[PDB]
Amino acid sequence: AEWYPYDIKNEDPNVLAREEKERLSKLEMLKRRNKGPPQKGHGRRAAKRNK
Amino acid sequence: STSKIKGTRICIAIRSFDNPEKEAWCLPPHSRYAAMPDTRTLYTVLRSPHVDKKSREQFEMRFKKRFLVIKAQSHELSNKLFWLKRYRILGAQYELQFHCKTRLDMSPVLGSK
Amino acid sequence: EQGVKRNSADHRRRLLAARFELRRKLYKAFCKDPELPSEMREKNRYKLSKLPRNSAFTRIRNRCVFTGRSRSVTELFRMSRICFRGLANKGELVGIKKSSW
Amino acid sequence: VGNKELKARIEKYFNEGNEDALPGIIEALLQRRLADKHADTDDEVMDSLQNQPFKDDVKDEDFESDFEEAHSTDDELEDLYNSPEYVKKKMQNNEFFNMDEKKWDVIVRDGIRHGILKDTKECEEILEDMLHWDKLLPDDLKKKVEAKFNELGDMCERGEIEPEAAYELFKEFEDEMVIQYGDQDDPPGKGPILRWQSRIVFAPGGDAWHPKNRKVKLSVTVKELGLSKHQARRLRELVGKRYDSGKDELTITSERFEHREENRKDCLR
Amino acid sequence: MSRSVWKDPFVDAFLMKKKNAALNRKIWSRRSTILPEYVDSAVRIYNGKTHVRCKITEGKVGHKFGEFAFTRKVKKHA
Amino acid sequence: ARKGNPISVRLGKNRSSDSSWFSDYYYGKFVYQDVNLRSYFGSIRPPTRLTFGFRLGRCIILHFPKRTFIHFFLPRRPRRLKRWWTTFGKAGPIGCLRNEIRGWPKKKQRYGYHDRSPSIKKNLSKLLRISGAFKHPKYAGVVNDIAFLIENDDSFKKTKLFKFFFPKVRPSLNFLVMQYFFNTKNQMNFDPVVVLNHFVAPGRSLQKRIRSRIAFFVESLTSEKKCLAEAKNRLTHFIRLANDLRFAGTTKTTISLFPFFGATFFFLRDGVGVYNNLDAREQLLNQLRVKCWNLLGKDKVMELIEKFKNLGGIEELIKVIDMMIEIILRKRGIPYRYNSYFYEVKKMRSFLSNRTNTKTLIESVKIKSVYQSASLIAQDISFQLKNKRRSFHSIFAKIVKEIPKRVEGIRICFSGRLKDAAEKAQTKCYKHRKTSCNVFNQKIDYAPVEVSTRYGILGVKVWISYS
Amino acid sequence: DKKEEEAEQEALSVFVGDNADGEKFAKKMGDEIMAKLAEGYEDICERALPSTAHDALVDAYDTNLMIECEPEYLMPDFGSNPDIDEKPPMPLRECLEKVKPFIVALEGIKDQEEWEEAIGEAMAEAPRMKEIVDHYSGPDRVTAKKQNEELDRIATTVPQSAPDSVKRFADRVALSLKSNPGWGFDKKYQFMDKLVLEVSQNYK
RNA sequence: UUGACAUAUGAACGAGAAACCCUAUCCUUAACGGGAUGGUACUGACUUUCAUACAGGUGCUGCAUGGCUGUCGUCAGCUC
Ligand SMILES: [Mg+2]
Ligand SMILES: [Mg+2]
Ligand SMILES: [Mg+2]
Ligand SMILES: [Mg+2]
Ligand SMILES: [Mg+2]
Ligand SMILES: [Mg+2]
Repeated sequence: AEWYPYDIKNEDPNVLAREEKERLSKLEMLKRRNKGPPQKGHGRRAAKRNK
Repeated sequence: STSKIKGTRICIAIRSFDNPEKEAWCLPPHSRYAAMPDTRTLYTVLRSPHVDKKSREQFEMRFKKRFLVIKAQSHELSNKLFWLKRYRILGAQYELQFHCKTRLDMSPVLGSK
Repeated sequence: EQGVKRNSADHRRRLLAARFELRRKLYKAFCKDPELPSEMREKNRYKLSKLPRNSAFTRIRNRCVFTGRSRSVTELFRMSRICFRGLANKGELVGIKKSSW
Repeated sequence: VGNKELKARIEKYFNEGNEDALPGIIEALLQRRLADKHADTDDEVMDSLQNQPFKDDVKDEDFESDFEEAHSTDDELEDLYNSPEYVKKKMQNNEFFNMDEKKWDVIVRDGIRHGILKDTKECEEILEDMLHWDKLLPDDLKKKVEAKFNELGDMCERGEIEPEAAYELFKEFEDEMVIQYGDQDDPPGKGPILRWQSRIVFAPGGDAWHPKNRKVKLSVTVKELGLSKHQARRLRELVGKRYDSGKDELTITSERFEHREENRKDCLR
Repeated sequence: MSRSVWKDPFVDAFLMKKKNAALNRKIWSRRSTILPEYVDSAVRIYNGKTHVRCKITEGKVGHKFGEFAFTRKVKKHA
Repeated sequence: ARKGNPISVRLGKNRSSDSSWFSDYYYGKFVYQDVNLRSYFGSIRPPTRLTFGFRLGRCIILHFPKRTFIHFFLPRRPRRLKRWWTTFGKAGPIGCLRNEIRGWPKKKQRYGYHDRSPSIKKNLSKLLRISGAFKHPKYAGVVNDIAFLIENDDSFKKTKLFKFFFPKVRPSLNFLVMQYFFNTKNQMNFDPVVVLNHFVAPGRSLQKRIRSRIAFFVESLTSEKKCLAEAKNRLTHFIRLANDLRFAGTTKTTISLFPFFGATFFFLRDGVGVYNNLDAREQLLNQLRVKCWNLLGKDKVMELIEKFKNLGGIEELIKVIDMMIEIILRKRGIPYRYNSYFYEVKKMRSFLSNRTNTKTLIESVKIKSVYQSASLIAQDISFQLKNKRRSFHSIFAKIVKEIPKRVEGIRICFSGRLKDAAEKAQTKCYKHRKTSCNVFNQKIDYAPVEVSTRYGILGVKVWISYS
Repeated sequence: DKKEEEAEQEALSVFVGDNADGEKFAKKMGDEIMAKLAEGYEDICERALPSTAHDALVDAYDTNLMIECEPEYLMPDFGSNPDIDEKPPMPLRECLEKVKPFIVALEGIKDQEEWEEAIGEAMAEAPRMKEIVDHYSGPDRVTAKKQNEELDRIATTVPQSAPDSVKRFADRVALSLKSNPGWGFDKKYQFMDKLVLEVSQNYK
């Protein structure tokens, strides 16, 4: 059970905040051009099913 | 005399990836100095992440070991042990053997002879 | 728990195998004595068969802790051969040197 | 002042920047200590202030300027290609990098020579008397002091002697007379010699357990046990191959216990 | 002793409590052994896709359940 | 059979590894920790627009029993040249307003990091504060003698004791209590007489020897209780009391004997570092005095004069001023003139020592140029390419313009979508002076780096040769 | 250069307040109690005000107690035989009065009252040394003899109605767990407890 | 079906409840799971549940790429 070890970067909130900022920036770049994830329960094939 | 030290003594075994003669200033003082034969472990891995089976790169992990003998007396054993617990040998893991003598109390087994 | 997504199922299996080790050993030891009564041997065989199959050590697969690769994982380094070669050519792996005998 | 009113005072003190709510704080807490009803609360306030973390956010500009002001630039490197040699050479120049017993007694005796330290000859003398006194005492003096102490304890138990200081004076006179009359490699003791073996592994990194730690071996010569031929043959049958006939040596190794001292006990048992 | 095989034949745990009551329905357990007490019962053995019907007789005792439900279709070349 | 990393062919000779340790039972833990720590330390404080950033050229890690040493190497910020009393909001919300035989053994781990553990430094600070404060008047004459020997005698300067102790509970019973608990917790036969050999450094008065032997013989044979007739002799059995206080007299020495608290100073010698804040500490100490005396005595003193007229326990006001000093020191946050770099280094050292169960030490060396390692040049090129300011040719020309003279050559390769007009990627190479990688006795350094762009990944490879 | 000194002086003045109240308070209260409160304040500032030298001394003491109090680095008295009988140790007090003449000769101690004060303060400072050694060494050790006696006791609890083969199985399981260093003692007694619990399910 | 896993935001319960865990036990599932019964310990800048930004993809493009590799080729060439 000790095979997969802890990663020491989780002790620093600055690195985690930087990674989360990168993820949120990529998410907003997707959302500005309307290529982000659809609403859960309202997928494209599900929207054509309700059409 | 060049004969073997067979009595009360501290033996030190030092294992490292590098030669301890490169930094011999950090070695503890000793009466005898001996070396074990080198031992290697061969690793052969594929160079490419995909199919290039005949292309290999070979690595090794070479083990080095030295043996140190410190002649001591029975009273100067804990005093030597205190400073031996705090040494810093450069890039190594050291190993303390203790050879000490006591005397056997035969009073609970003298009746059975 | 550990971070790599393709190592999650194996990590869960390793934790489950650590949880159920004592019961597995007890039931296997009960099933191993032939002088025991047959009813006790059958009930311990039943409890050995009711242990979760993900808690067995044979389901555990050694994966790379960096990438999650399931193949060519050296056990001493816990990394795949590609990670091993990449770290070894940079001098990052202690004691690892190019062999040219 | 209750805790709810004190919360407002503490809150108005923290995030305003002016030294205005402190008279209210000292007034409320002095009143709370005088009434001494919230005596269980001040301890957890002290714990909350001391142990709970605060907003320790260091900005990058302060980080860089505060790093730059404290470190002088190195002038002998010119590259980082031989940096581990630089660190190892810095460790070389430290004369007390590794301390042994000889350097320690050298600096101890030189501190003695400057009056800062005392010689320990009196201490090792009193330790020698505290450890081995029955070998440094003549045998007749042992029973003489025992008989005198028996006489003093016989006369003390009567009660009419008032022997709270007379017995001490009599013992002091007897000890003065005894001092006037008296003052004018292999192991110690006796028996067959045991030969122990022990190992300590000094692994780096704060995890000190190693599989080689617990094993203890004990050796003895069978001829030193005084056994007969039949007893020696029964011992050889019981032992088997742990006995070596060429060295006449019986070796008992114990590793089945978790700790070194348990294996040392198990060898002798 | 009288036993010629020291190890018992394997049976899954759901067949060890209700016994023949579990053998009038669909069975996914191809690794179990057909016991002598299972005779005169009808089982439907999963082959990967469908539950293949099998009738337990005297000659099926000591075999695995998966020996009577084939997993690959016997195939022909044009 | 393609071109390999230049580091690998000259790793045993002409270049050393950045780490220095050995283990066999713990190889996997340390080989994971090297990569994981070097990956963590390279992501610390990236360069913003206004900041030069934390740049690591080398990290040197050395592992010892219970101790690990980290040595950082940073380039200085290139810049062309010509408050704490009022801080708020840096302390927040204040809540809290309103099986004896079958014990568990010590847990062990082999491959990774330890779990979260509460610290011990508060108890150590308490034991070193309320005990062994060395303001007791026994030590004053000896430290005066030490100062006189320092400022007057040349023999107290070429000696090992001065060099060791000055690098340019009384402590005997504390050791006895510590060894008692440490030997009885592990069920070890604790003989306190044998412990006294640690107090002895051996490398007329025979009458006292004889009386001490007699007293030891008297106390040895006795202690056979359940008899009142001999208990009357036990009442006058204070003949060992005369042996107890026999060796007493005037003392003029501070014990720096007894090699256990000399080991504390030995560990202190390599752990002080290059930074201290005592000059700010004394200033804050003498200003918090006049802050405290101006705070009490503002016509609210009727509670304090009620306290002093209560009883002789006036000194429980010290707990009130404890809470006060804690409140003002919590309002500020971070010490007065404490170095922010060393505060962050201490914050890193705390969790590194808690996770590794060691005593880690981080020491920093500031170096002149960013051209002293291939890693620093690659990192600088990647940060110049992260925000678009210039082209590859201008980057190489700026690099070649300020090459120090140690560099006998350099080579930089760029890979990816180098031109925004075209879709096909290409590789552009720039070489300066000598970059022969097939000569093994040369000092060739190499480092790759990747650049995250809008159109994918750009890659920089840097070769540099030192003389 | 006027602005930085002006700002620092203004911040220092708004920090310390007006000095008249301090001089007014120092005269009302008295000089010797002022001295005691000053001693109390400087006793606070070695704890409340953090120092780099104090933290360095704390780290050095931490390293010394790490290396010294590690149970894997135990060596016994090198001239002594192992304690087979496993005698209980005598209390700390008695150990300290056992070594009284040596400590008096080594430490000074002019009279009996100095020794009594030293023993009293060492006794008051012993409870937190206990917690320090608990943090460093670990919980306990528990010798092999008591572990084996516990393992044998647990077996003897095999329910009385159970056949002789079950009792033989439990005794042999205790015997083979008796000589296994690769098992923790917690795992050993948990194994024996679960064996007895499984046996007791069918032999009430 | 906000998911096995992460972060953020907003509500709801909870000043010691619940989730969580176990030397756990029993029943029911082909199995994961599901349902009961005990015990220990924790929770207020904190736990859980819900909601939505989402999380997730060994899906496609090596003819968008980084990194790594094969080959011409240990051939004596290729350049400034
Ligand atoms: Mg080998
Ligand atoms: Mg992936
Ligand atoms: Mg497998
Ligand atoms: Mg898929
Ligand atoms: Mg291609
Ligand atoms: Mg190809």
